[PDB]
Amino acid sequence: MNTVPFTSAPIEVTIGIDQYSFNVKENQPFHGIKDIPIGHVHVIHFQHADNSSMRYGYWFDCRMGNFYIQYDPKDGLYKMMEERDGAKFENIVHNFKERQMMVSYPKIDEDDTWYNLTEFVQMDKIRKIVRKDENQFSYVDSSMTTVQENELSDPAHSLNYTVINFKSREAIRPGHEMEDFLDKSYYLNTVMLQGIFKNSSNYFGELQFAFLNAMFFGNYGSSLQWHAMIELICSSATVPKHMLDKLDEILYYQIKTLPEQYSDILLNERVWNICLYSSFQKNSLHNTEKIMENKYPELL
Amino acid sequence: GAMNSSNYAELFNNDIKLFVDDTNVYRVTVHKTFEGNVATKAINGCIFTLNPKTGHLFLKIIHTSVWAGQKRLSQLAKWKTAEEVSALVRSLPKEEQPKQIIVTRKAMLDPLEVHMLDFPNIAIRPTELRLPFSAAMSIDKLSDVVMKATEPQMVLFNIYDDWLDRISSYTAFSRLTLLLRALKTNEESAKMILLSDPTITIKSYHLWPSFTDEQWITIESQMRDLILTEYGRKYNV
Repeated sequence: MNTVPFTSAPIEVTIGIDQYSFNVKENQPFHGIKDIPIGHVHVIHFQHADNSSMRYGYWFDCRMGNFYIQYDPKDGLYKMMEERDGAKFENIVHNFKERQMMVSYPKIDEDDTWYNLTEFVQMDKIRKIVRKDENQFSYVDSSMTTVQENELSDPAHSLNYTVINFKSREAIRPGHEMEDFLDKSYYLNTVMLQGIFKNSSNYFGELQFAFLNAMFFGNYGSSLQWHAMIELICSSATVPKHMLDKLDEILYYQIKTLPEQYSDILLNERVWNICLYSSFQKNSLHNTEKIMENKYPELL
Repeated sequence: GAMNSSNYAELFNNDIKLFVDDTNVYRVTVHKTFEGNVATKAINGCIFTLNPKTGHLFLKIIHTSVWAGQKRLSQLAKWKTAEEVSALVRSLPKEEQPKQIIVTRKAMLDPLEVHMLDFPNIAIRPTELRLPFSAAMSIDKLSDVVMKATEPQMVLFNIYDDWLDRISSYTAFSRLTLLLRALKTNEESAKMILLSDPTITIKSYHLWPSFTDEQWITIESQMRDLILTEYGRKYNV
């Protein structure tokens, strides 16, 4: 179990750790989050009591170093940092626990939800989508735009998701125009899986990171990427059985975990009605279809 | 964006553009089988590709053999149209390639776009206009060349004959769509009006009679009266 200490909490802010979140009052003595489960990626995020705009946060993994949070009054936000002094860091962490000023990551032991949302998410891949390689953790916020969004401004702050475009030379072999646009199997399996992503797990991992950024920051271009990656699978006639079955699990926990009030902006009606009812893989998403119908029959 | 009554006159500027009408690409008769089931028999079709500015018509004939052994033919008809339009553009010298292609039916956008991926600077546009180009097979010479064809074949025409010697493009296109609007609503009447006078002939290199200017005015009025009448009849106004 690992710890992410906070130097202080000088402004009123709602803090999230993964799917959990806590209200912290201006200069309440909050000094960190303990018992964070080793072995997965994590995200720690913020929404100031005063600006319900700009949700922001940090993807990290505690195996890659000792991280703490510190409010910056110049830049106006909670910043994630690395302590390189191992001894100086266990010292901080042990004193705040002794004083019991830290919350416990509140994991029910029956609950695989976080593991189910991050199964294929790996910190190394995240740091390629969010290039900033003097930190081992990654910043994301509400307003960051993706590489594909920018093509249609500032690249240092871009989300370098893999560009998927159904009407591009990449997607469409010449002479197979009609075939390849109606049956994207060759874009999916040769171009994206074997070509770019190399395996299904990196693809799933990007799909999943996209979702989480959409859900936790309302990053609209991540939402677009999650939908595009779902759609490319569902619109392919030939998909390894192991991907179809894993996809149905992946989507099930994403749909399950989504705040009920948010379905309207985070769920693209066309994509889901095509995937679940019109696509080649209509019949291969039995759990995702059951949960979508019982929870959001309106969208359908 | 889409083409409509507001930006109508853009059709007649000096930016090369073509209309693609796909309505007659896939044509069938519907009949009964010996066992009483229904079946279709395909007949020859045509893509109607038209430069509204100059009258040039790229009549690509679609031979029934194209369909042999194919499923989902009405869907395939759209991809074939897009394929042939793409091949046409590719065959034209650069300075003749269009800057815009306007498809009369929105279902053509995705097939055409996909087939034009090599021509990113050619804009594919829909239209809100209700153009009568399905009546192109009501022009006898066009229906004749399509129905006799024994192979794929492109036949080139000027759909305005020699009108542009005496009128503008804008007015030529208005005449053409009025004629074809009338052929569509009541072909028998429309064709009666055009040939009632045996002394007015069609040149061998033309599609329409050689009306004088004054005779065209009477024709146009007779076509307008035909179209209005048919409307009251349709709706009982």
